Amino acid sequence: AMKTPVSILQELLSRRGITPGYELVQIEGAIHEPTFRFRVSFKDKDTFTAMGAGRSKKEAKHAAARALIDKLINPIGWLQEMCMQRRWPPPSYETETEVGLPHERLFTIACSILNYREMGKGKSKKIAKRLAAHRMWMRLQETPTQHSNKVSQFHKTLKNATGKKLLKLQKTCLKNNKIDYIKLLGEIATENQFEVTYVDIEEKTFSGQFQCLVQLSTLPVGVCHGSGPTAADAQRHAAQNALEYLKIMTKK
Amino acid sequence: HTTVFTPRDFQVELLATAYERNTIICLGHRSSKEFIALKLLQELSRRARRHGRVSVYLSCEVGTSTEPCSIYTMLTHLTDLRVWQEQPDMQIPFDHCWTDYHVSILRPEGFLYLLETRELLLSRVELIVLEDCHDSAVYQRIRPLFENHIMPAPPADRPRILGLAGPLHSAGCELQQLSAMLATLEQSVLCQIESASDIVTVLRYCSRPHEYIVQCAPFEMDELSLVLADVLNTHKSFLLDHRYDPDPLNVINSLLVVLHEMGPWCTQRAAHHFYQCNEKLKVKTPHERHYLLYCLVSTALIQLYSLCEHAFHRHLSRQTIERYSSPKVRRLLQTLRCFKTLCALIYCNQNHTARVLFELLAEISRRDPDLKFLRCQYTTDRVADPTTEPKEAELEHRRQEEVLKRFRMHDCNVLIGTSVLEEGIDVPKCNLVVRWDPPTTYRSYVQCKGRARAAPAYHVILVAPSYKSPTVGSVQLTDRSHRYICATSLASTTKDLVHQMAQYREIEQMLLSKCANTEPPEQEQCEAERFSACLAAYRPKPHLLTGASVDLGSAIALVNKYCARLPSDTFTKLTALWRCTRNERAGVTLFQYTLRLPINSPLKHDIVGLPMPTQTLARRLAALQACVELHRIGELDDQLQPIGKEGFRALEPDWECFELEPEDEQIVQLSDEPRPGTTKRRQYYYKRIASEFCDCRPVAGAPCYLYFIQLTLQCPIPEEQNTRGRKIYPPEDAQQGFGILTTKRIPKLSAFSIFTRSGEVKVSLELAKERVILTSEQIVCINGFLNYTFTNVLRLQKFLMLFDPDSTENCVFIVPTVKAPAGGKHIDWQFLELIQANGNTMPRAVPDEERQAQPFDPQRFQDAVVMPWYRNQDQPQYFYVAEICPHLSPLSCFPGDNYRTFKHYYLVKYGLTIQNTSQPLLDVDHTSARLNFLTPRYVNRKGVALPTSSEETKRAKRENLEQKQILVPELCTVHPFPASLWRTAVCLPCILYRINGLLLADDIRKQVSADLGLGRQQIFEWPMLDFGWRQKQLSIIQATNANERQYQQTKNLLIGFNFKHERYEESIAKLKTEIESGGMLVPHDQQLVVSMMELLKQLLPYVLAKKLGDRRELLLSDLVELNADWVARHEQETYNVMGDSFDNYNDHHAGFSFDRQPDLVGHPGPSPSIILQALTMSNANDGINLERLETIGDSFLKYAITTYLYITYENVHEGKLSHLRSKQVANLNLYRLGRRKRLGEYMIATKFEPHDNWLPPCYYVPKELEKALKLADLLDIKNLSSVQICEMVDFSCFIPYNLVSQHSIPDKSIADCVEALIGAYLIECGPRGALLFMAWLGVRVLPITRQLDGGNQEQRIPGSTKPNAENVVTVYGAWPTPRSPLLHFAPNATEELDQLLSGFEEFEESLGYKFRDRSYLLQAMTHASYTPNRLTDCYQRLEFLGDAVLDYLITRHLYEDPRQHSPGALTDLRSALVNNTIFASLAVRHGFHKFFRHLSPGLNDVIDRFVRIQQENGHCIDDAEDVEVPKALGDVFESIAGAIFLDSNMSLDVVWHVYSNMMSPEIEQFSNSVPKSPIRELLELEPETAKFGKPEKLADGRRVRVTVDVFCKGTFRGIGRNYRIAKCTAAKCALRQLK
RNA sequence: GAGGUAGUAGGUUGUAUAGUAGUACAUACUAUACAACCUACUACCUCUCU
Ligand SMILES: *O[C@H]1[C@@H](O)[C@H](n2ccc(=O)[nH]c2=O)O[C@@H]1COP(=O)(O)O
Ligand SMILES: [Mg+2]
Ligand SMILES: [Mg+2]
Ligand SMILES: [Mg+2]
Ligand SMILES: [Mg+2]
Ligand SMILES: [Mg+2]
Ligand SMILES: [Mg+2]
Ligand SMILES: [Mg+2]
Ligand SMILES: [Mg+2]
Ligand SMILES: [Mg+2]
Ligand SMILES: [Mg+2]
Ligand SMILES: [Mg+2]
Repeated sequence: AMKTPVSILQELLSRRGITPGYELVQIEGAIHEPTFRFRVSFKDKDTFTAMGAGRSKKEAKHAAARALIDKLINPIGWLQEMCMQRRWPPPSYETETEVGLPHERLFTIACSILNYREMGKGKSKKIAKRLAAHRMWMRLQETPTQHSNKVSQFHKTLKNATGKKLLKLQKTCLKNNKIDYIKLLGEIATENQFEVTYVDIEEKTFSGQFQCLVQLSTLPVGVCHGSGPTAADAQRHAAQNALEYLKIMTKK
Repeated sequence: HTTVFTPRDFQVELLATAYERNTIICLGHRSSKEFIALKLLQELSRRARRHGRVSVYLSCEVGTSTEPCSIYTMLTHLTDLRVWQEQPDMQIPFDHCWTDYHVSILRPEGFLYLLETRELLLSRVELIVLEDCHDSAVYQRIRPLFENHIMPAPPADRPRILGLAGPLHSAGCELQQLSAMLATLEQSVLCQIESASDIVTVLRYCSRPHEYIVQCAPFEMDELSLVLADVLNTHKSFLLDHRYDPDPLNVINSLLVVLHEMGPWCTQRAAHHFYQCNEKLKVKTPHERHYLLYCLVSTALIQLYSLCEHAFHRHLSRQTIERYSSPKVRRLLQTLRCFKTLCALIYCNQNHTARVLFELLAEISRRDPDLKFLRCQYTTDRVADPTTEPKEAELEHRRQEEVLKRFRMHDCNVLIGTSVLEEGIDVPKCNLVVRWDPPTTYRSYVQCKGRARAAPAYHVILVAPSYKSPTVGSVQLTDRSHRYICATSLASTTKDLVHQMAQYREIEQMLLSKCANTEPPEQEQCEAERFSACLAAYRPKPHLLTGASVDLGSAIALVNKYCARLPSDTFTKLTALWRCTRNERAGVTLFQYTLRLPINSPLKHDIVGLPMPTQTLARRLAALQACVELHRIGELDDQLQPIGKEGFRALEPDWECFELEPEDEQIVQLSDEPRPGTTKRRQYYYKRIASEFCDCRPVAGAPCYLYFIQLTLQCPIPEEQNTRGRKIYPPEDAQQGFGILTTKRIPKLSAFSIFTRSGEVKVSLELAKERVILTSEQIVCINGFLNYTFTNVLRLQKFLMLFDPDSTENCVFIVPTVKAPAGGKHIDWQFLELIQANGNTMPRAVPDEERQAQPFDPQRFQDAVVMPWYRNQDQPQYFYVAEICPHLSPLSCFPGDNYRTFKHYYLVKYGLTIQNTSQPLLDVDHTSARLNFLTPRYVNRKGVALPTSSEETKRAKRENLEQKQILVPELCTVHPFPASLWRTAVCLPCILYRINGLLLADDIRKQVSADLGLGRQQIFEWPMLDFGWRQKQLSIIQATNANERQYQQTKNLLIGFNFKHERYEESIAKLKTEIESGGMLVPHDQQLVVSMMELLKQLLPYVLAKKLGDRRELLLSDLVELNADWVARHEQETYNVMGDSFDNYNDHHAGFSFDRQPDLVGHPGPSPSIILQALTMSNANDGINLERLETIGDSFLKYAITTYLYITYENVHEGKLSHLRSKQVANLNLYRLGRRKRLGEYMIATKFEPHDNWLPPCYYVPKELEKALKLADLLDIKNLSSVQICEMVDFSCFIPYNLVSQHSIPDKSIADCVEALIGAYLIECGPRGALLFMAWLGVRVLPITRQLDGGNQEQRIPGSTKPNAENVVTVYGAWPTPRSPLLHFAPNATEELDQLLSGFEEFEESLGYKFRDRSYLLQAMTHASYTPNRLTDCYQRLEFLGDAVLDYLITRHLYEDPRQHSPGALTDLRSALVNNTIFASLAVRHGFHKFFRHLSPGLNDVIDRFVRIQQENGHCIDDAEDVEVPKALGDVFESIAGAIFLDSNMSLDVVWHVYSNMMSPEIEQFSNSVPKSPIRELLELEPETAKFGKPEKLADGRRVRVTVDVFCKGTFRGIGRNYRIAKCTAAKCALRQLK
């Protein structure tokens, strides 16, 4: 059935001849889809006539010839609209292949986008482009505060270092100054796997007294403060301040 | 705006007071100071331009820098004034004496130099704008100016000494000597302060909130705050003098104030912010010592937060705020609990107090469900720049804009702001206003307090212990602090701040003391409502007592209901300009008013009031008089409202109603079907055939008419398409032609041309000099012949189609005509006998004997038709004869391979043994099977020739015989038609179809020539039917220089306020006792909380019982009668103007001409070619269609409707004339007019396919099969009856109309035909002919002068219908010459019109057209808010006309181009050429900004930025801030065209001659290239990537951001005033960046 | 001659995004992307003609 139904009518009537009378009898000049209605005749003086209808003239003649032989026996933009809604570029389609016979070359149009690729095969390029675009269509329609948490993290980090010394600091009264705070801070820094670094400043203030800033690796890193008439009194004061700092961080 | 009128914008208020007298404008912002400065220079320059006087702007920022100051741009660009700002050591080049520069900006010592040299005279100067004088240095510099130039000149010679000093409240120094400094300043410069600005016009006119300066308590230091201050003061000592070896103080010092003022809980939540701001900013330390400082601060705040959390989270949220915070937040919580709609506006000092207050009220509003309605949003200030760190700046801008958009509409009420919320940001009117801080000065206090204007208004100021150092020392932790660690003066400051508060009330008393206008207090309006509300209300409809009235109070509420509902843009505040007045009558002070509704409004007179005893009863009564005259003049309807938009009813009789035909009317009313006037609904119309071609069959004996169908070949077909290479036969040389027999004389028709296999051939019809007397038996002869020609030859007969010789439709004869051998043409009777001799003769298959016998005849196959009789017997295909082939033979070489020679081929194919072997061959071809020869086969519609055949295929088909058609002669039968008669017979159907179409078009011409005298009746021949064929950096300067007057001003108005110049204690003591006694000072334990004749005599003291009578109230007409009697009996009523001289005089004292008109008398009307083209739809697939013609018809229709709507309805503003036009020009209306006037049955909508689109002559379709779905039965039954007799004898198979007799046509296409015929009548018979045709449809756009008939009128004045039952005609007169809009409500209106239009001669020398009625020019220039124009109206009525005039002018220019633009090209060389941007740029380029009068600030700033950015550009056409466009200047560009149109006695040569010189280089530039437009251009270049988001509102309150996005290409942004401007600039910047 | 493709070029109708002049949301002339369907020409093919 590679030949036209109009040519099928011509071949099945070439046994005697007969020029057929093809007239379009009727037309729906419709609002969105005008349709055509051809009417096929056969001789005008003795003793056949059929209807045919379709959207195009060629398909109308096809339906008319098919009816006479049996008696003898608008999308496309909508998928682009949806890819606009899903915020995509306009699709690009390319031609893949044909058949070496130029009267029966089934064109294949290759529609590739940034997401998927599909093929469209047809006897003409318009039906191939529809088939590729529709395959795109249902393929795309098948698949259309915290710093306080850091502070509490540091709190459970220092609670994880559960040495006796910190709860000893928490429980008893710490008015006593006779304890040597240097070994205390060394043991506490070893307890939470941290380290203490003293920076006694060679620069002096306006009272002539000595001072120091002492650094411990917190999360994020921190320092404490101290001063005294001597540098030894300065590091003792900063040591005591850091010890009571660790005591009150563990105090909860 | 009920009881107080609407206040003006404060800039024109200072402008009015400064025009009245000398002043010192005490206004803060520099830009509006520049606005008022520019304005008074302009108006008192208009006053100065009489004898020649200058007006200086002596200034202190001049004479040092070579650059020009900010007033140079203002007064050089946006005015017509020429300035000479003195350069640093100006040498005065050449003889350039200063009497020619209108403004003459100097320096003060320079002005002393000009005064002592007697070059600038101190008397011949009309204004002295000394710059800022709220500082010491400037006042000392200006001290020798006025200690030396007061005494010699009198105060008559002293000009206005306008001085743009700073804001009077935050200026100078001190508080006690403030009034003394102001009095000495006013006496120094010979002035009087008129400080009535936005600082004042928020507490005077608007709602006045009663403030409450509430005391909380002394914040007693509990042990928690004691330990917190102990550790913070421990850390203060180190960071005071910190150390470093080879920013932290501010966050360790200004956190303690949160502890002092708010408490420990807010200390935790405000060390939150500092902890984030330092932890984020400690990791970027380039040193190591500052890293340790920031670590110490951060871990101190960590310990602080931990201790505060352990305080009130482990030991135990309204109770926590109650117990563990300052009592100041308890006072705030009680204040917000006192409000059970609220728009609260809490303020602060810094930018971290706002955040902690936000978290305070968020947790209060959420944890405590009592105050559930508090939605909390905070907004801080901005300090950064786009120079560095754009990430933080953008994430702060996109948060601040969301916060202010949330507060903007209604979503979140409270807004805990900072100093950015005072100037700038536009916010809704508020309910509560809290100042958490005591105010810094009066600037913050009033710019914060002047925000709650609804009057349930409360403005609370929280007062507290003051600001001092709360530290102890440098010591370490105390014993109490360590115990807590191990275990766990209102009177002085409030006296000082109530002294500051009494000082603030004294400040506002001073400001109100310096005001010009004075207002009665609220006690007077209260006793007005109580006492005298017993007047007879003006009821328009008094019978139904729930309707309409104007009482005392409704009057003052209604005059500001009406004036605010007027046409006005964003820049204009339209208002009623009231005026108070006092006098003395009968010992009682009586008060007038005078009112002035806007000049935009049609109440163009002043409502001179009646003297009442108070001011506010006079106010209510003068508004009552205004509402009475308003309703009498027609502005008010039956419910005393202004008449709306759609409420305009046209008084002309042809207008209104517009009731439809019921087929159209029910589908308009129900609208379930597609609407009329649209292409979406189709309707099927009968294909009306010509009246000359129906019932014109000739009868035996009566003389009929013989029309030769003449053809003449013009352009033979070029041989590039001659692929078969056949000879070209002209049909002129053929002897056998064709004719038409018809009894009615065919009118003259245009000689159309067709395009056949021989090329272009021109078709005419001609009449014989003798007539045809038809004989008896020829009737059946031509009846047989016509059936033969149109049935067996051209195969045109369908089966629903049969020969009916006595028919109603398509009933003319066609005869075969022959040229006489001696010359001339006549009917071929012998050929008719030959044709009738053989009927439907099947071409017989002959035996061998005769072709054996006779030889070939060369003469028999000259012009032969040679069908093969050995196949296709019933309906053979007919072949031509192109050539004879003697060089071939039946034994010659076969083209193919499968057969031998032609004798062998015919022997073995059929059996036809060719007995004649010496016979030639016949080079033949088919005959035409597509009968439509109307289109050229080798041309496009655009003239582009189509590709002809390749030379290889041409020579293959012509030379190689595998192609081609070669046929033996003795095996073919000659048709009785020759080849020449066959080509004419094939070209007949298109000839008859075009003759029919021309006859319908001539029928329309005759119909309108009979209905209205538009054309000749019966007729020379027509014109033939055819088918037609460095800098960018400078731009940054012009984007920042304007903001220069912004930038410095902001800092200049928030910190300095400094520099003094060189009884009060009693007043402060009185105010302090009033504040402490009157409940304003809230103590810290007190929570926040007559008979008719007597009334008549006290109300009308200036007889009374005669006017009262026995009825109850008194009449307003009686009231004016008592006034008239009293002024008649008592001479004069000399009035004292209580606190306007601003306006006065009412309350005071032939290269394509476009209008070319042919003589319509004795005129043939349009040709039927152009009427056919107007009828020809674009679906015809013909070379003519209506589409290019509807674009000029539509533009002329819109033009003429607009001009008529201007002329008839002369008081109404054009916002309803637009509604009348939109009623009249809409395609529903033009549809129903067309279908009324039977046009749908006259059009072509289908491609002419003669086998399926044509009913041949003397044939008759039954018109029954198309609804139903023997031959003699079909004959006599289609004669008698249709349905009953027939019924006794791939979707919608019962489809509509057969194509032979009806066609489907959509509705908008008949509107298009109406407009196309307006275009055809326009082009042929002038604009007046199109006007009369527009009347003929039913849109009567002309006036009627019904005059008695001229006694068989004969001359026939065109545009005058056929007479009715009596002899009277309805002659349509021309358009009326309009009413000049010179409102003669002033006694010298021509002199005041010339006075207010001084200096426009530069404009008229620019344009070339000198106006004759210059009031048109002023009306075209006058903005809606140019309030001193008591002479004309605003321009909107003239813009409404000018844009339609320019629309038609552009369309008829682009229609006249030889380039022959499409509907699209001629549309888009208009759409991208009549635009607000191009109109504004041609306005700016030709100086329309320089001559546009307005009194609006925002429009002046927009005009500033645009004119500067254009004057940089040579006047050529992070969020991308592109320049806002002055739409007012585009409207001026249109309104000058409208004004020239009306001023020119309504012509279009003058408008186009003026506007060509402007728009012409855009005409050739945009005509050469392709213009487009930026939103459309970006949606065209990237067709469907581009999506536009919903617009967002910026934090500024008057900015819109659009955010264009191109997908996978970039996301872009632009900001602007409207949404159109912001969309345009964002798409424009994406257009420029995407390249 | 019928038919099947491919190229270009005139269109009509529909849908979607919109542009310009309006008016203060209808009104007019429209564009582009995309589609059907129509018509003029060209190049090559299967059949017929020859
Ligand atoms: O078969 C068509 C065509 O080949 C033939 N024809 C023959 C010779 C010539 O010079 N030109 C030409 O077109 O005529 C047949 C019908 O042609 P239309 O397309 O109907 O004009
Ligand atoms: Mg053909
Ligand atoms: Mg129109
Ligand atoms: Mg139209
Ligand atoms: Mg062919
Ligand atoms: Mg194309
Ligand atoms: Mg095209
Ligand atoms: Mg074409
Ligand atoms: Mg618009
Ligand atoms: Mg339209
Ligand atoms: Mg369109
Ligand atoms: Mg398109």
